Amino acid sequence: DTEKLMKAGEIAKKVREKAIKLARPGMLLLELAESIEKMIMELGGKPAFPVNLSINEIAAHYTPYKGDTTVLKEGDYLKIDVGVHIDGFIADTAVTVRVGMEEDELMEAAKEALNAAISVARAGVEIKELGKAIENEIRKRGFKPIVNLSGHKIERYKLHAGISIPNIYRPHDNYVLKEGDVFAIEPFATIGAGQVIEVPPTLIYMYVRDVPVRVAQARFLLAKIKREYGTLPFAYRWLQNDMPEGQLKLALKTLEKAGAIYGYPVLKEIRNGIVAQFEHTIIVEKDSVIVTTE
Ligand SMILES: [Co+2]
Ligand SMILES: [Co+2]
Repeated sequence: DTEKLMKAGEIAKKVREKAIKLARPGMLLLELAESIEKMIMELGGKPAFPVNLSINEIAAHYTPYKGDTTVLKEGDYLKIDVGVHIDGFIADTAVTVRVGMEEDELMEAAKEALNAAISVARAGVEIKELGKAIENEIRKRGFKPIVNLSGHKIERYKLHAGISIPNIYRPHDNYVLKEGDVFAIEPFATIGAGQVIEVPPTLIYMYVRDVPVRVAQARFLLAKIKREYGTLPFAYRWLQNDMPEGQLKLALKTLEKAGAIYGYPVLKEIRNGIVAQFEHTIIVEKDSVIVTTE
């Protein structure tokens, strides 16, 4: 279904743009996310996942927690990733911002990557064409694409769904773009290496599997998890009050170990090189594409 998808787009769109506006030095991340997640629900959206406010060397998979006194300092490169869905049709967008400052050529690189990528996409294109297009844009400005962190196919209630949209030309990325395919195209660019690493904390999670749990407490959480969130990612923070202190963190850890949920840790540039990201969701047509998030 297109329109549902398109609506998701429209909202992701505005919500993003508003997030840009709020993003000044001193602004509390926690607050920001909360504003952003609200404005979604306001417009008749629900999140596809918590807003990912990632700063600098941090590349993805940061979304704050209650007591997260992270505030933006001027000159910080802020990645904003915003998820919205409408009966499970997803729009997924992301923009880098350098706080209280103008567009940097790091930012330019990622941005033009996306555009270039959109440009060459049509039904019947081989994925690598978009790879090359992005590789090209970033290297050519003296910069390094992040190679293990890219776009991805999208489906109904499926944020990542088979096929990645790489930021490098590789010769056996041959998936031929079907007409109707939905896809996030995220280029990341960097001054460091082009390679990211898992580091704690682990702040986003996902229901993966109905498995049985020994401990009463965790089992009831898994119910509230499936109920309020299903197959979509959800922040730590959305669950916070419901329990005592580290009683939640633990309960979450018990569930990981059991195989019921997965924990998305925080991705950081291998060499703390600063990182840029722009993503649009798109949909394929014979001879062009719909850009759900402009
Ligand atoms: Co995303
Ligand atoms: Co994404």
